[PDB]
Amino acid sequence: NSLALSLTADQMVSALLDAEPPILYSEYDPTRPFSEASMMGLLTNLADRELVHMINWAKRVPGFVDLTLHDQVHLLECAWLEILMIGLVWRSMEHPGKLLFAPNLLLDRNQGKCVEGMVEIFDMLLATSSRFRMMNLQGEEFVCLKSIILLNSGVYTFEEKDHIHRVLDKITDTLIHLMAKAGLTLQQQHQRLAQLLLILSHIRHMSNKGMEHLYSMKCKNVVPLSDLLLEMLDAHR
Amino acid sequence: SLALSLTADQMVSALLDAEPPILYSEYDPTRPFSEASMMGLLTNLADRELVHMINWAKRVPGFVDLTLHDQVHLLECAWLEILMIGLVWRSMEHPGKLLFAPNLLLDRNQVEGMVEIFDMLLATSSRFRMMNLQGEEFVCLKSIILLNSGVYTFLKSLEEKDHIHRVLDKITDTLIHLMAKAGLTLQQQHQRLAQLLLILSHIRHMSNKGMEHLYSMKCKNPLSDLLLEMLDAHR
Amino acid sequence: KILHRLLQDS
Amino acid sequence: HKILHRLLQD
Ligand SMILES: CC(C)=CCn1nc2c(C(F)(F)F)cccc2c1-c1ccc(O)cc1O
Ligand SMILES: CC(C)=CCn1nc2c(C(F)(F)F)cccc2c1-c1ccc(O)cc1O
Repeated sequence: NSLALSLTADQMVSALLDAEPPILYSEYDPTRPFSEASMMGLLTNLADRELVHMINWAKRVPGFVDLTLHDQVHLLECAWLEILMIGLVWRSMEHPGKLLFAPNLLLDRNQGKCVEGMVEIFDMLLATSSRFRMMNLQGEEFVCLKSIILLNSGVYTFEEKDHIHRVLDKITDTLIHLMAKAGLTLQQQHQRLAQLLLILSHIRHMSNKGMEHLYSMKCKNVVPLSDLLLEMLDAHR
Repeated sequence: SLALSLTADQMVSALLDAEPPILYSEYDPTRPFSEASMMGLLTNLADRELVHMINWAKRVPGFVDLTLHDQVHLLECAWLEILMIGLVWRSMEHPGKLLFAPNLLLDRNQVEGMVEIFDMLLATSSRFRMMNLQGEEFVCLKSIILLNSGVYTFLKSLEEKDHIHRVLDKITDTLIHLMAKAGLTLQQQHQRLAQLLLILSHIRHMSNKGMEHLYSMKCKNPLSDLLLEMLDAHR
Repeated sequence: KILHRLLQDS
Repeated sequence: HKILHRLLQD
């Protein structure tokens, strides 16, 4: 029996909020990246450090620790880029037209154009960001969504499955709880719930497109990829 | 428009009535088939389904209200997702098998690095089965994909995006209406709604993986002119 | 464009 | 033997 299912809605929220990874910085340098090398250099370095925080974050997601080590590995291998991207989109919410990879690294689509096949992904991220903004997405909602991605994205590529789906149900309850607390009507609740979960389909799309692009520069040998990033990437092929 | 004014039961009736037919394949049990031959069957079958899908999309409430260029984009983005959820729905009552056609039932044991996609389609089918997905819910999910999958890859065009979101909220209302009529509690309705919509994330994943495999098959050289154009849209 | 054509048929 | 295997333990 998992502790996750015995948690109340507010306990679930507080657990996720406190498990939140910090916002990392990129290297301090006013040199705005335009070359493919320098931009991807800054992005890989950042992604690599964020991955270590993500791993220790995932272990603090209720129900994740009850999974076998292998299942934990599979879910992270499947979801990591989605988790990075929705984080990026969340951080960039209050910066319209901008992507806040780090507080000292604000990228616009003009810089995305300066790598081949990147601007389309930039535009999708920017659209998701403005979408988050027009919905007035809250932090409590954000952490629920990120947890959903972690548990859902690799669940159909597998009784620990029923466990994941019970935990998934628990998060749904938590999302509804947050909307009820925010004063939303019953109709507004299931409409907003649906709106949030449909964006996950787009997040999945961006991750898949990104994964293709990362495989290219990996085969290109453009930019130095760490062994950890290489292993996460190989899991998708 | 006519879409926004429809009741929930009217939405369901409109969608059920707009359902495309289930086509047959040219599969011959006695004929030997290579990987190229089996693919020929699937490509040919999908190509004929696309024609029905296009006419089906025009009877999805709200879709016709959209500009022609936006109708093209949504179909270009979602066509493989719609085919796949169609396949998964028809395969619901056939565990371990995929019913491409009434005369074409394949298992996992049948080729060219598509087994991974097969197993994902099989898992989704098994998921629908354990959830006991209803036809009224399926047609709603399929219409959601059509309207949602390409809505964020769209300067006066923002009004178009708002209209699509309104219709999407109607379909959500319709889904809830169905689950409430089935006697589900409030908590059960929201949970089931969430479960159904998370499946769309997996359906998007399968489509993207499928589109990758389609690109390589093209460069290997048997695709119709329509399929070729639909494939180029993603690249 | 085939898709563009099949859509506008009536 | 994956790095992720090790990182999920510490
Ligand atoms: C190898 C790397 C840097 C993976 C992370 N990554 N990849 C990205 C691409 C792609 F190269 F795939 F097209 C586009 C936009 C953001 C991308 C990120 C990324 C996302 C979030 C984040 O906090 C940091 C990142 O580098
Ligand atoms: C070029 C073709 C056959 C596109 C449609 N398509 N592609 C598929 C693949 C892939 F080739 F991508 F790996 C795997 C499984 C089913 C696939 C289908 C398909 C789906 C539903 C349907 O009713 C008919 C199909 O051929």
